[PDB]
Amino acid sequence: MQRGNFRNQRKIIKCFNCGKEGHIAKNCRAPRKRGCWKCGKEGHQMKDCTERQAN
Ligand SMILES: [Zn+2]
Ligand SMILES: [Zn+2]
Repeated sequence: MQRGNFRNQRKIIKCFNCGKEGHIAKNCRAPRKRGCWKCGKEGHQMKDCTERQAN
């Protein structure tokens, strides 16, 4: 029964850049796999890393 008011199919569920799904490649800060580099561990992140110093 006719056709129109739609067509743009695509379905872009596969990033061109990283390959991984969920985002488009325009918005690809594809993961750089390192937890805390500042020490080396991957328990924590530099934005948190002061080792520890209480309140
Ligand atoms: Zn990507
Ligand atoms: Zn650290």
